[PDB]
Amino acid sequence: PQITLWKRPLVTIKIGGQLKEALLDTGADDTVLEEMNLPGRWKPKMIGGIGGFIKVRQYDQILIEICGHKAIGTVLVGPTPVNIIGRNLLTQIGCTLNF
Amino acid sequence: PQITLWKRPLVTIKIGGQLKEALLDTGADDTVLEEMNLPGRWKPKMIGGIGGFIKVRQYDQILIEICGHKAIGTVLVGPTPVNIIGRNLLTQIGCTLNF
Ligand SMILES: CC(C)CN(C[C@@H](O)[C@H](Cc1ccccc1)NC(=O)O[C@H]1CO[C@H]2OCC[C@H]21)S(=O)(=O)c1ccc2c(c1)CC[C@H]2O
Repeated sequence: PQITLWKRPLVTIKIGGQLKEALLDTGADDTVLEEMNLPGRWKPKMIGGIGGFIKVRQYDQILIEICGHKAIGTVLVGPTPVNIIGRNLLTQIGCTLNF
Repeated sequence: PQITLWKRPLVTIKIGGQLKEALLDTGADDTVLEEMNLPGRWKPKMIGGIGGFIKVRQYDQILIEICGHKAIGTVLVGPTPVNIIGRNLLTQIGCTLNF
């Protein structure tokens, strides 16, 4: 749906058979999730933000249902304060900014 | 305009008679800009993100023209890796997420 920004643009996501809330973040190039058991192989990685940097596990080809729209892509898992859906996954469900 | 997310949603802003490029970030509640000389009084403040926290100068009632749309609101100035337009100003120009 079309979402106003008077509140945080949070949506319900399905990933690894698990129900979570994530932030539709146009300022994030990648998707980062709080710690979870995501199945498959991974490769260490590091991502930076306003506060500095955090170490994450990079998992490629992960299925994620975002508000009912399906997408497959890289999902990073690490000590993020919040689950953020980045542009890597937003492009797959056809999200756009409109003003 | 309508903006797709295959590339970073960067836009041109005018603040303090000075031209800059900023990221339209629906994941940011407020606006933070890299170091610049903005006129007036300010108030120290702590803001947190991925990696931790940074100290910034808070400027209230600041005018910003974002891609031709004018808005007035609080602008934080500090060691951000990139200029971010947060939800405080995105709502002023009528931005929405659509999918
Ligand atoms: C985490 C999120 C909940 C909030 N952040 C917004 C998020 O969009 C940021 C933006 C950014 C930041 C730095 C560099 C480049 C982009 N991206 C992000 O960390 O993304 C990461 C994963 O992808 C990677 O690519 C980009 C970076 C990597 S914030 O900036 O920490 C923030 C927090 C509190 C406040 C504000 C801002 C305004 C004042 C207060 O309201």
